[PDB]
Amino acid sequence: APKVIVFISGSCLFGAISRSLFKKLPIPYTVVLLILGAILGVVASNVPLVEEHTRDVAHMDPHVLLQIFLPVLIFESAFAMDVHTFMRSFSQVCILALFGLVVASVLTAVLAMNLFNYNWNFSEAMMFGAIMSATDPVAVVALLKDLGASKQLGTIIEGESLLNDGCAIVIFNVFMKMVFFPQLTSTVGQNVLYFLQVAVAGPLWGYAVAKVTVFFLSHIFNDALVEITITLAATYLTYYIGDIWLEVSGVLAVVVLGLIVNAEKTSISPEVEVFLHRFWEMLAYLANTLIFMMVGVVVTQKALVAVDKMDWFYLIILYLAITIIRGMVISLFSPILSRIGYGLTWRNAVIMTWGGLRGAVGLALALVVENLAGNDVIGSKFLFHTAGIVVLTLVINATTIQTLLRILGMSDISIPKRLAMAGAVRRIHEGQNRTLNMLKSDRFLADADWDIATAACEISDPYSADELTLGERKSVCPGCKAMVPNEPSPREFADMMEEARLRMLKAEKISYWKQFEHGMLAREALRLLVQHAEVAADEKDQFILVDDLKKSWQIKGIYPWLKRKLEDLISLMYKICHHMAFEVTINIAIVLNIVPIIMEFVVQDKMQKIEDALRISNYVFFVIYAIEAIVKILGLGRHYIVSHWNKFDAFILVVALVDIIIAETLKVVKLFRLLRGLRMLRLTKALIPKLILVVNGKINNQLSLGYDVGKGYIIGEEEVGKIIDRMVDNKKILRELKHISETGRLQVVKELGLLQREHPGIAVSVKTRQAIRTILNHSRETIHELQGAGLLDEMEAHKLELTVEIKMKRLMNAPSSIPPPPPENLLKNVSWLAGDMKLIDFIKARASLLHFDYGEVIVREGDESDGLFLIVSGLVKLYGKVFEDYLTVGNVIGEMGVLTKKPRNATVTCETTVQVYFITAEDMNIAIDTFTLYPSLEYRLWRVVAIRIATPLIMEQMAFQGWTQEKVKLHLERGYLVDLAESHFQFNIDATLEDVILINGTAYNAHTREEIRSPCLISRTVHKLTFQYTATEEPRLFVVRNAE
Repeated sequence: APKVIVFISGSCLFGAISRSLFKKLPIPYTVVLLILGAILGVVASNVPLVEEHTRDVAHMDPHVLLQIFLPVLIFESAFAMDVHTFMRSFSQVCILALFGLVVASVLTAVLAMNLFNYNWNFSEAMMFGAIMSATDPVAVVALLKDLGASKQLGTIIEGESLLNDGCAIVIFNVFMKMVFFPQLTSTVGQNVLYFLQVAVAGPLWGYAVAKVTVFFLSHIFNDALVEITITLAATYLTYYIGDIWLEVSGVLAVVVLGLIVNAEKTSISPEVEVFLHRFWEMLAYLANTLIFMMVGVVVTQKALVAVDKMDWFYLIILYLAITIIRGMVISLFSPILSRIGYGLTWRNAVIMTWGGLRGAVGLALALVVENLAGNDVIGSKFLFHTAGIVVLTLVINATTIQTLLRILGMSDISIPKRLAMAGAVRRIHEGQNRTLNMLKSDRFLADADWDIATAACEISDPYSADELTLGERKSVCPGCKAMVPNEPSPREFADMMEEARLRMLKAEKISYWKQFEHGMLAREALRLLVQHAEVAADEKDQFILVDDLKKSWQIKGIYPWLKRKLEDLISLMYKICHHMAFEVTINIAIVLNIVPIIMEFVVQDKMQKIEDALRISNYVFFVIYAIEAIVKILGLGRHYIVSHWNKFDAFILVVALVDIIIAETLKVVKLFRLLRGLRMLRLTKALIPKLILVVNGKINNQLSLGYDVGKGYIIGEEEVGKIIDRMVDNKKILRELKHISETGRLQVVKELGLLQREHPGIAVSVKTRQAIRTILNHSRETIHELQGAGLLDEMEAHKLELTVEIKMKRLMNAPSSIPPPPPENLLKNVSWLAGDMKLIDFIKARASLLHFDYGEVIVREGDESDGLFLIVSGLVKLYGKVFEDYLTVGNVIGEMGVLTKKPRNATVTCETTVQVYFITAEDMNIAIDTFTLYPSLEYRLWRVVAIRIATPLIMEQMAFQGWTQEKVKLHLERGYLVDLAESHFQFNIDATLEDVILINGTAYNAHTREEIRSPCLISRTVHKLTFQYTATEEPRLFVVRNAE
């Protein structure tokens, strides 16, 4: 019967009791876990049964203790990190953690040698410094995440803690191998090779197994437990193989593996992602509880038998000197840390000095020192000093860091956050009052006690020179709360401009959050957009600019250069070799000759009759490479004569002929050069396009982030320009804000068009991914609203949700560069050319491809409409009278001009080399007259231009109801044009009509009270409409029926 199960269950129960009882106290639960472990240890020192239990558990081997507890803690520290904010400040975190750990371990070693009465040498003192310098702050990270601002400081602290733990265990292992278990001597070259092996092949092995784990997780669908077990087994196998088999630092491998797995969380399903987060947090909690209980037991059983008053004095002096040393390290690295993009202030420096909480890592290292030392007192001193430092740092640093965050002014709630929380609390209270008044007039819920219900449903406000600032901010508000007419003053004009800028920035932040909440923006795109908005909100008169937003879609770097260099590197015997199976066959021959190459290498290293005379000359060089691949498939002319890859293939075959004449002579260095050169050239020829695919994936990720940021800014500017009239009262400030917003919109649109033109195929791939993701999200919304209406039960809706989740996961594993379609495929995929194939054939026969270079004008402002222009290449600029817009590939120019037979509105000029499909107006009229079915060309063209001309009216009228542009377009897509010729050219507005827009022509309404001539949405006061049939008008209206 295992007593370890009893001890683990008792430690879990004690940790649960410690977490439950100490919710309100500022003392952490780990300190009272240590106290309970000490009580259990002295009980075990008295009672023999508890002695048996704690003897078979707490007297554990060091190696199994490390191999069990270190991977869980290290992987959870790496996996709980916010990896985007960590990698944005990776250089500062890395230099601070590495150099501060090195110099703090050196200073702690010097302090221990000069202070402690034990005659420790430099290596044991460096082991002591490596144990002491490892910090594990979790309460500081939780407090920094909870207390509003300084969100980047918590990420700095957590990343520095992760790298500090990893490199501290690395240097601890180095000095433990110097002191305790071996005593072997070596030369300087072997020491350099060992340091290089550890500090390089730790992260390299972690990166390799992390890429293998990401590739395995990317191809698992509808299987959560396989993903969870693959993550846990990958972590444990990485640490075990690295630490034992490869003799490398396994801790850095788990650090790199956790950082990469947290980086690539898109390969994991979201339910599996949140389960992995909760599961690894639970595992780290259990590991911390077990470590602290075992440490308390062994401290009060063995480490407390050798301690004097001088030991407690040295513990107090060690705590003070550790705090002073960490503060001096941060103070000496403050200018170097200040010259990064995120420079530390003095308050953040004091917080990071006082945030040095030693945790379970140093306790585990002291435990393995105590078990490794044996009967010597050095491990007892190590364990006692580490336990005292952990207790003192936890209690004093946690309580005084709560007090210090209160004192230093880093815990105050900001005024917009306070206002938003107060408004949310007021809205929740009003909703609860309306719900209570609804429930008080109910049938069943009328005898219920309402005092208890009002006491229970009482969610309140969490937040309960500053007064002068709040009074001034409330003073710059000439709103509806005070009705005094006046005239603008210049200082009042500056205050109104500042207030309008603040309202514009706040509404842009609201629009970005609305885009994120509807599954349109990405997480990192939303974070970057709100970061730019909150940066612009802190300056004097700076709006959210274009120059600081261009850095998101800066595709330039080493990756386009690598893409260009690799695509320049690679660009009836011909009929036989074109079958794309001969290359696969010879690559199979290469990969099956790779293993006897390794066999020949290891056999020549060792020297079975020499593995049967070296596999009889390696199967006579694989029958001289399958008779030189059947003499290069009997030879092929200039195709073999011009390729340099075929030239070193010829070099490989004549080197094989040199091997043949060597066998005729029957050298080892010649054979080694033969096999190495053959395998490296023939592997490089095959591994070039995989590097092309990797480079395409990296450019695809950067382009996806940049396109998401640009599209989010464009949609946010459109929403904030459609809600700008309510918030801004003065005309001049409104016009200035609209002017700067439209210039920013034009610049971002032109930049995104040129970004699409730079890399065509990758832009096509990311647009395809965004379109498929939007279609699947709307399908998921349809499934959810079908399930919520009761028309579909839970199991069938869950089957459909599993189907669309499998489709989304396979969309995540998309090709990174879809090749661009031909212009015939773009002419096929027009919105009004989607259905009818005969109309596709007629338009394709009647089209004409035209080439326009830079600077040429496609169409004028004043000339009559001569036809359409479907853009299949390049970017154009539409300048009209001031209407400015940039159109890209896929847009059609002149649809309403060729429908209404009107002169054009804008001049179309080229920004790049532009290819367009010019369908003539006569050809469009012939195609309109020929195709007159129930979906007709007139109906489809007028539906497309009706959607295009009716979305800004609906977005303007329903801006205050919280409708986005996507919801407005999806609501408008359910509509239909009314054939007015059937119903005597008069239409009646019924109650089923949700929104009715008149698209073209003039119309008369109600009892001929007035005339609605302009294209605009018809108001609710109109009951009936009458239409006239006149010359060159053709009145058309677009109605949308309600949901039936």
